[PDB]
Amino acid sequence: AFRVLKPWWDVFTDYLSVAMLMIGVFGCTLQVMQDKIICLPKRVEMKGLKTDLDLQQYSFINQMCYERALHWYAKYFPYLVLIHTLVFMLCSNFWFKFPGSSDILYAMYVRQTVLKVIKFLIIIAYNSALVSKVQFTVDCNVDIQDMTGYKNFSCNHTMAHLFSKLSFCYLCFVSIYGLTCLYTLYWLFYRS
Amino acid sequence: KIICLPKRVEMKGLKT
Amino acid sequence: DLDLQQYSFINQMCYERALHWYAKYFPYLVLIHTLVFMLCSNFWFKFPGSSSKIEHFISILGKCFDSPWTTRALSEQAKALFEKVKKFRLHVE
Amino acid sequence: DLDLQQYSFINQMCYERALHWYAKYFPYLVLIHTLVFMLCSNFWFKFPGSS
Amino acid sequence: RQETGIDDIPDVKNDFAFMLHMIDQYDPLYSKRFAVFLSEVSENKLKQLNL
Repeated sequence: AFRVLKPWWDVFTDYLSVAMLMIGVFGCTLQVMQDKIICLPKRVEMKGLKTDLDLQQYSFINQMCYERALHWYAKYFPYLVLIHTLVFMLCSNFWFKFPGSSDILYAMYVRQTVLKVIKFLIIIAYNSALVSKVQFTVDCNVDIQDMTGYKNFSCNHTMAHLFSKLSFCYLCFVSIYGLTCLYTLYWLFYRS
Repeated sequence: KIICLPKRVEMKGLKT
Repeated sequence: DLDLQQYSFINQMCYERALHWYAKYFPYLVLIHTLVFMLCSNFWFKFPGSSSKIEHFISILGKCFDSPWTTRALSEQAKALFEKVKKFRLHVE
Repeated sequence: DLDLQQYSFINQMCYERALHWYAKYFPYLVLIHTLVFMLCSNFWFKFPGSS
Repeated sequence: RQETGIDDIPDVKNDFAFMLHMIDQYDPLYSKRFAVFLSEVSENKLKQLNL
């Protein structure tokens, strides 16, 4: 009812989904507290380089360039991972959450496996390009003059590199999950 | 927190 | 003569670049490795194929030790348990 | 005329250099001693062979 | 076999032998009690008792 319906590949998929869920929530929190862009006006014995910008202007610049520069995928990566893991969990548990299904069962399971495989394929295909997109440093040329007087700004994102680190490992996890499904897919198309 | 600044005005800061 | 924003920016940059990665990841690294140890220890029981044999052996050994007829022989209902004993001996051999 | 950053830097440096290690590590040392103690005491029950 | 004078229970397969070694490491008396049910003469006697 709860345990016998878990083959070893199913247990592996469930545990991988659990681990990637904990990764996703961890990233979401890290965004919650430490995700803060930090910006400075770019274009200018050694002395200081005082820019006579009071605190409020620094905050406004931070937010303006944080929206303008930092990539949307870079911003939403933790949300992305969390949403994908919730979708994986829900599509795994829908086999028993469906009131009717509590040979159409086999077709529903095949459809769920195909959905998981396609999700893995799409995730890999777009993450391959997107992972390199996030950068630690960043440059924004935003017309903020008449408000600070500067126009070219260099910023850096606190979690960026950290995220990329985690992101890289995340990629591998996805492949593994797909491979597991692949085996199950083979079990669905080699033995019938 | 709507963050606000005054608007109408090598470069330096714009100490207000 | 450096404002606060410059100081925080300097902290962020020099933290990412200068400070070595091992210092930045040592606790998570150790945590990962101890998880690997715990998982490799637990997989000996989390693998159902051998887990069935292990659990059946636990049950049969507990029943056989609990049987007072064993000690009596050392000097009733266990007759039915003899069949389970022989079946387990043959199968898990 | 030292900005706050220099004060924190001085605090941390003189913390690591001057202040003796006993003050820094005394609580953690106490934790390790206590954990060794109650583990050794409980090992009488935790050892299955005599359990 | 030398203790209870029972010549049955000669040996066991690889799995049983290793897992018996594990049990002995845990508790030899558990091995002693578990061995009894392999004795064929014991089964004959207990079948006679049931009869």
